[PDB]
Amino acid sequence: TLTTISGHSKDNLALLKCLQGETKEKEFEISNVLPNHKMKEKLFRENKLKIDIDIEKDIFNYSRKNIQKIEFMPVNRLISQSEIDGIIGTLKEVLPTGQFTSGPFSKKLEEVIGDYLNKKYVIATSSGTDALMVSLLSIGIQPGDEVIMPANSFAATENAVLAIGAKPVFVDIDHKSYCIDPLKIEEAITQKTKCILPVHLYGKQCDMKRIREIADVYQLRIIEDACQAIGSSNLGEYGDIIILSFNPYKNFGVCGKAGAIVTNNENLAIRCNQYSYHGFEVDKKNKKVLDFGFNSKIDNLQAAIGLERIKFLSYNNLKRVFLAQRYIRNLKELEDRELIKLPRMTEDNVWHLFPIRIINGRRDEVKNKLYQLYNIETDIYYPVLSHKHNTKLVKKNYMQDTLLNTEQVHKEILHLPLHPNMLLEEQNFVLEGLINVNK
Amino acid sequence: TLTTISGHSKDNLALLKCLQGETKEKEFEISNVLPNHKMKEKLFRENKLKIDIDIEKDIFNYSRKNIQKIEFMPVNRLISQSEIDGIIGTLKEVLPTGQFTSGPFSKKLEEVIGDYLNKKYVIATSSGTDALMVSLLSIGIQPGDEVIMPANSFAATENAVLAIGAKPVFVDIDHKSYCIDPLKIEEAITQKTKCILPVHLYGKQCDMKRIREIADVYQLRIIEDACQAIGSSNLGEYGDIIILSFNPYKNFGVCGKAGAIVTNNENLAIRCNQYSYHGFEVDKKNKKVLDFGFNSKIDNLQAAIGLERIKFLSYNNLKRVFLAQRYIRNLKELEDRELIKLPRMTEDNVWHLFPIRIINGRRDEVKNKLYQLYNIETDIYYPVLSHKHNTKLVKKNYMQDTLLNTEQVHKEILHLPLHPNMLLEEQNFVLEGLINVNK
Amino acid sequence: TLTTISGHSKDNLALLKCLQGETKEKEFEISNVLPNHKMKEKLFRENKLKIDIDIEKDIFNYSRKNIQKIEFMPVNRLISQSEIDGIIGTLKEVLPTGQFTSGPFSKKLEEVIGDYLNKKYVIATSSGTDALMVSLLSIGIQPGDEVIMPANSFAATENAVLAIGAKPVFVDIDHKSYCIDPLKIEEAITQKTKCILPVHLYGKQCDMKRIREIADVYQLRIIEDACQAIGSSNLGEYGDIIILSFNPYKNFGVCGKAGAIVTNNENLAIRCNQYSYHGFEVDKKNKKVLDFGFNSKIDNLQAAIGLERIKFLSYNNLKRVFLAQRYIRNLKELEDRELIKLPRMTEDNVWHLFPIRIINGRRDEVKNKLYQLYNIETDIYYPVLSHKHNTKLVKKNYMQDTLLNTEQVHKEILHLPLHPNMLLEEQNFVLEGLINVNK
Amino acid sequence: TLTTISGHSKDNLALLKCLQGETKEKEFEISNVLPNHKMKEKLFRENKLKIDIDIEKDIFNYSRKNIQKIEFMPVNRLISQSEIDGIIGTLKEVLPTGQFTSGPFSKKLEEVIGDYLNKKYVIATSSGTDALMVSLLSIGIQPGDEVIMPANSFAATENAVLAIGAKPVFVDIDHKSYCIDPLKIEEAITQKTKCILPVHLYGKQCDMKRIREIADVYQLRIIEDACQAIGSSNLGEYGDIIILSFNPYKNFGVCGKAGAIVTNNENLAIRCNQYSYHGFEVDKKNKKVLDFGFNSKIDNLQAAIGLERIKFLSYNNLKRVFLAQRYIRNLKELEDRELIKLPRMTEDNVWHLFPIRIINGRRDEVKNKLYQLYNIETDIYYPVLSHKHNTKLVKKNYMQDTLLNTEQVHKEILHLPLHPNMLLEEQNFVLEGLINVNK
Ligand SMILES: Cc1ncc(COP(=O)(O)O)c(/C=N/[C@@H]2[C@@H](O)[C@@H](O)O[C@H](COP(=O)(O)O)[C@H]2O)c1O
Ligand SMILES: Cc1ncc(COP(=O)(O)O)c(/C=N/[C@@H]2[C@@H](O)[C@@H](O)O[C@H](COP(=O)(O)O)[C@H]2O)c1O
Ligand SMILES: Cc1ncc(COP(=O)(O)O)c(/C=N/[C@@H]2[C@@H](O)[C@@H](O)O[C@H](COP(=O)(O)O)[C@H]2O)c1O
Ligand SMILES: Cc1ncc(COP(=O)(O)O)c(/C=N/[C@@H]2[C@@H](O)[C@@H](O)O[C@H](COP(=O)(O)O)[C@H]2O)c1O
Ligand code: NA
Ligand code: NA
Repeated sequence: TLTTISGHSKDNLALLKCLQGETKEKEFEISNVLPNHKMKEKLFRENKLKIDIDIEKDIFNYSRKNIQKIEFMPVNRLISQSEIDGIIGTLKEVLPTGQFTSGPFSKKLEEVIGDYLNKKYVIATSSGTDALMVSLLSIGIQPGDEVIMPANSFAATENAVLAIGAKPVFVDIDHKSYCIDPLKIEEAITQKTKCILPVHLYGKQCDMKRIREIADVYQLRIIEDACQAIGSSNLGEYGDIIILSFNPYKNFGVCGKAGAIVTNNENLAIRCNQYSYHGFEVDKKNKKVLDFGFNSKIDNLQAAIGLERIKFLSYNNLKRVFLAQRYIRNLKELEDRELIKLPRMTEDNVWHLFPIRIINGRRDEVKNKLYQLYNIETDIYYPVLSHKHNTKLVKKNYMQDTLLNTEQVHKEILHLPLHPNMLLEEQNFVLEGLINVNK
Repeated sequence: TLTTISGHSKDNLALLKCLQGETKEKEFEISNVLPNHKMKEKLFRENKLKIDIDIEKDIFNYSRKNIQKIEFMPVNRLISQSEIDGIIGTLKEVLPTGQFTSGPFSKKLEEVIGDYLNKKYVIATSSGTDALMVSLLSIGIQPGDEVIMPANSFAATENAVLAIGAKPVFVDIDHKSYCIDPLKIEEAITQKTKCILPVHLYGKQCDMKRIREIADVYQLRIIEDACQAIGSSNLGEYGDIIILSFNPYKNFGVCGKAGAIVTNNENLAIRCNQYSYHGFEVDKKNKKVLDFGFNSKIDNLQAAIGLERIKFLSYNNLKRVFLAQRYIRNLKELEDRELIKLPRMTEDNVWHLFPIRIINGRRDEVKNKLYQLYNIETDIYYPVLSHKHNTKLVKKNYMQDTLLNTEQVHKEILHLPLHPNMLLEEQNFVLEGLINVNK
Repeated sequence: TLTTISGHSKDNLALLKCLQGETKEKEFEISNVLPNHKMKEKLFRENKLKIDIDIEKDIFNYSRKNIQKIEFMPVNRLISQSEIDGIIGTLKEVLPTGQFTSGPFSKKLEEVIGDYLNKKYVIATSSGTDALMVSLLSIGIQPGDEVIMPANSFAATENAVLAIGAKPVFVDIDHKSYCIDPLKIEEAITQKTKCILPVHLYGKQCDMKRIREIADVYQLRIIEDACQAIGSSNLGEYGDIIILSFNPYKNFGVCGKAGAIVTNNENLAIRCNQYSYHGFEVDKKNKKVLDFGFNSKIDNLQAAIGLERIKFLSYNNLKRVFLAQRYIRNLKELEDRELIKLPRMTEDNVWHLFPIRIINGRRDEVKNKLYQLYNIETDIYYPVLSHKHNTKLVKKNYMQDTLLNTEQVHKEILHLPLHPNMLLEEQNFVLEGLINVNK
Repeated sequence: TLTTISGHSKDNLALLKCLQGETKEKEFEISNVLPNHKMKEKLFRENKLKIDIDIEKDIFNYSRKNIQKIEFMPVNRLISQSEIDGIIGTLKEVLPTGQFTSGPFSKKLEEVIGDYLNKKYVIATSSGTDALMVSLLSIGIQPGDEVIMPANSFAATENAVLAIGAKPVFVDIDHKSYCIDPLKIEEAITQKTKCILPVHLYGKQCDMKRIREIADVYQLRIIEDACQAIGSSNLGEYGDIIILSFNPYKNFGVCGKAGAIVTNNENLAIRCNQYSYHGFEVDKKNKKVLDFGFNSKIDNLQAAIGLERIKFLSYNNLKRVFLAQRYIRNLKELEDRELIKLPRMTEDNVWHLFPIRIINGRRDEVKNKLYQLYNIETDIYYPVLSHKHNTKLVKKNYMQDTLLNTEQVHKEILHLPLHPNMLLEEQNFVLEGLINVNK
């Protein structure tokens, strides 16, 4: 039996189970899309999987290194020499052209992203925040319009709504995935609601079928904040517009800020294109057709960088899945003792961030001791809920919000270091620290 | 007498006069600031002016090259090999740090810009448009507030006002500089005015002393749109906030989008710093103190590129001034014949764009024949005035606006090719075509 | 314990042992001297050793590249693109100065070399041969004086002695290191002896403590030919003068001919400076104080090139040690079988060349079959001993010389390809041919 | 009548007389040899002399510049940006080859030089000094042999003879050209004399006819020191070997040290080739056929530089002749008043240095006042005669030497700044100082 690896999360998990022998029924080929470039070079020979693949030594370079300390996300580790070499070579081609803002590599990256997402229209933007603001204006959001969203995302999700004058309406998360609870959304719908803005937090997709069911009944749009979820299988099937970020810390990043708007909806795509560049008619600069717009297309220079770095996407995502499975398998004893709750392996998760829950009040102690006693940095994404910031807006509009689940989970969440060029020895050091602090 | 070349417009003009023998007892030294680095290596030795400089042959590489056509702004010509080699060098240093968005080059570029503008506080941003939006919010603009501005700037100026819900109030330009007429500002002030937004159009400064007199009487803020005017002597002396753009077409540009907010006002600088980065407290990521903000700081990668390219700013500004003077001197007869109006040489102008006025209704014919008969591209920055776009906003709010001078000048203006890597042979081709089409 | 990497032989061996995990709980910082520039960039982060270094994959770029032949020293492989980019950068600074022979980079390189060798005085010369000629004059060599030296060096060593009219007196090598046998020196001393000229052949130091013991008894000077040994720890400790070569094939080279004279002795340094420039008093051009001299200082241009290329010296020397250790370890079975003798790993060797001995008279067969059958070039440095040339000098003076060890070793020696930009795949191709030809 | 400009001194004088209108009946073409490249590009169109040549403005960029001070030979002025651009261009092709000592550009430069000199054999060397020493060894000079030479050359001439153990025998110069008096040579021949070493001092050729007549009678070689005289018509007609220097201050220089041996004598040329590289058989490295040799071939990198710089030779020599004529015409009055003696214009002089004689004891006064009062540097090439250095050799061997005309001339000689990129305003400043100090 034969699977063609598409570069997305489902097939990465299927390949991993093959690499580990949890399966032997299956043979693999790999498609020639750009996000598969590195995986194909590293793990395949003549479109056949190499026979002698040692995940520990060949993919993670395991060599019994002695570790002294763990930073959560050392940004030098997120880019490889291979990537740098490719970036320098492409920039030697782009720089003499003098096209750094407008240019032909933006269109190419838009097409690559459009193929990878199976979506007809892509507008590459100067950031995921800008993509979200432009997308909200394209569906007609006016000041005072309400947008339903969770309260545990990065500040950008709420800020894009606020920047255009609209009003966040917070809904509680579910009990299993850190995502907006579909069963709480309907009761928060008012005559002012226009949009549901679910977040695929930490790289895990929301239950989009149920959210679409509700949005159709209420004739609401869905804009999906997928800034942490590139590569997740079937991303965007039910959404009107899907928002990506290509910030450098994302699973796929450029070398600066960038993002994208993705849709099948031609009218919405056209309005996005106009809003993202000053309100001008597309291809008629200086001639406004919308009342205003932003200076929010991607830079040609970053698009060219991104066409190099996206070559590593499926492979780095495969490394993330392996790391996550290792945390799950090696921390299971702490969950069986009912000290922590672990994520479960699912076929949609791309493991941008790896959350655990430390229960019965111990989270701060565990995080503090990991750092002070074992020199392990862990982090909390994010440290303040949307309805709890020290702001005039919160004091004026959000003091009556209670989000029971979100608030309880927030007292328990802790993120563990997980990034694709981490060493297995580094993960072992984290694993030993977590076990030892819970003894 | 001994003068230090500071890298700004006044000293560049004095240097040009000395190179050309219009002043005699003049020694020069060159200040060792980054924007002078190229001028110091090309024209100075032992901190004195080289004796053997020939402007036409050494600065413009005149060779009697044969020219067959002229493009207005071929973007490959705006960056030199020397700049490219330096940009590859600094990319090799920045890329392995993995610092692409936040980073240390952003702070250094802010310090360089603060030194060159003699201002205490600089927030480097993701574009000049973003700089303008943030600055407007920093002075307290709320939806419905009015901003007094001209109607002949690039769309970005009005768009920044509109995107935060404010209302442009358009005032006519003066009769001599394409800038907002100070004598028409006061009658446009209402209870809703919060800011005057003069634009230093084409590289020429507005009459800021008069505008400040009015602003002080009405206790109004001034935000100066200086996106075209970097290098202009005494820029900002009377402004609360100055906006710069480092778009690649500007007199100084990076290799993508960027800009800056410059101020001596610490309160405004702090608010700018918070609104440019999600409303977070300064250095307190994910902890909001303002109600929202944007994702609008410069990319560290672009700051590094800008620290390399700004080395060319004073030298490129000097080449622009010489080109401008050459147009003025060689087209004098067409003005004496009352066919065109020429700019005047002034100490503040950095000649981002070179406007002439074709009078007696001939502008369209001169533009079209220059291209179709003489193979010379000219342009009109900008083709539609702010109150004349076919937008809902204009149809609803601006149909009674009459800006007599702006509208009359708009029928006569034409921009001639002017960019610092032009050949004098290319400028000669322009000049001959302008003379011939006006026989 | 913390060790500062100095960039010399001994600390490179300690660093390689740490990287390979032959020591534990060694931490490293790196000295900020110019010869360590590349090693600091590539291997350290915040003045600590990077945790994620994989020698084969990151330092040698191993990719299982297919190899079909091996050349011994392809000169295009001795210089990297990084070096070229830096050389072009510094040529852009030096060329407009017009300073190409005399100039300030020569001084800077003399200071760098003096700091690296821990010596007070450095005269940078036009070649190592010139450095040795000048040095011999500086210690007072007159025509007819004898200089004790080995017979297995490059011809330059004997040529410098002969060019000033002095007489080589050849002494046999020891049985373990290719270097002059200290126990054979005293018997060759006559009333004419003025200098002992040991050669640190192939990168390995001679036994300088014992040679100094003899020299002191007989009031002899020692000039050390260290032209192959830059970076060897404690070089020069017992020598009056040390000679270096910066020819492009050395462990550190420029892009042309250059070398240096290094000494703590101010009298000799002054006389070297005088003889290396026409016999002129120091800084007194055209005014002789010595009877004559040569035109033998370094070119300023080569000195500037040297300041760029030397940045790679410690890293390239580290790579050479790894390559040497891999030959020793992978060829051990052939020494066990009594087919070959291998060098030992020692803290002083910088591995400019990698000698083995092929015993039982098989050297010529193995060399020829490695080439003809296996497409591997090896070489013999040097093919003719000093007393065995068909020259009038040899036929008149050296026909009674018997140098038993030198002659026997000369029948067995064979150099294997070894240069820092070799691939490990290329070294594997050499290893396989050597194993195979000795089946 | 039609002349084809060959690039040598005679045709340059002819061409100068045409550019000035002192000849009417003469048409010019120019040959396509490398030393004519810049003159052909600058002054010709389709192998015809440009109609419109203004020597002052087109060749000297005369622009009524205001001069403050004169340095005798500022080395930054000896290289043009055109040359620098070409040098960077050729090194971008040379550096990746890794051929920096041995290489193919050396052979090309030898071929260009042999054609320019009309000689069959050229050995490009690491300096002129090295060329001279190798040449003397090639004709069989042994320690104690005598070499007849003048006492007023650069120290290299005598040093090369001394360095190999031979004995300079000084002969007085003539009354008209600073060159060895042929009428005083024969009286200095002893049974030890082996060679006459005339020097083409300051760019002026010695009377080689009468010298060759003497050498034939006595079976002596002639080695001509032409290190200052490249471009001189009919150079080397009568000499066995002609020495060149390509030092960067010469009329043609590289960017470092280099020179050449030029001969028609194949036996000498072969011996020179061997002595210049360690005594090895040609194309048989490491196999000595001579007793010793040097490391004295040109660097391939310098040969590549020289192929770019020699493009400017004929044009720069033309500039020198104009400057020299201009000094002669404008100082004529001082010679008429019997205060100075001036050179006369001749067809062989390439004007490397411009000598005058200040008579009646005033030379020191004029030199000192020119510098103290007028900030004009002049110089004396050379400050000490060969038999007057305070060296042990002079005390032992040359105290009896009296060279009447040399010594008298030496009391009178002063050199005036002359280099091709000098400005005519600079030369005017020198002229004015010279007149004003002599009234
Ligand atoms: C769910 C979601 N929606 C929307 C967005 C907005 O996506 P941009 O507008 O493309 O960032 C984000 C972005 N999040 C990261 C953030 O997690 C942190 O690492 O900090 C970086 C910023 O860190 P630096 O400023 O140091 O790059 C942010 O990019 C996001 O995560
Ligand atoms: C007065 C003023 N205020 C404000 C602004 C806004 O400054 P950013 O936000 O930094 O651009 C500008 C910018 N203007 C140029 C525009 O002239 C044209 O060339 O088009 C480019 C855009 O061309 P590309 O998209 O091809 O870069 C613009 O950058 C400006 O000129
Ligand atoms: C021990 C000793 N002392 C003294 C010397 C003299 O050091 P320079 O005078 O600096 O070379 C040397 C030099 N040796 C090399 C030689 O090994 C060979 O590769 O050939 C090149 C010559 O090769 P090319 O001419 O192709 O560069 C020589 O540089 C030397 O090795
Ligand atoms: C007649 C004659 N023979 C022979 C020679 C020997 O020619 P190389 O061996 O090629 O120089 C020379 C050279 N002379 C100059 C000297 O004039 C002065 O400018 O000083 C420079 C040195 O100045 P720098 O060291 O600063 O380069 C010397 O090169 C020479 O002139
Ligand atoms: Na933006
Ligand atoms: Na030499």
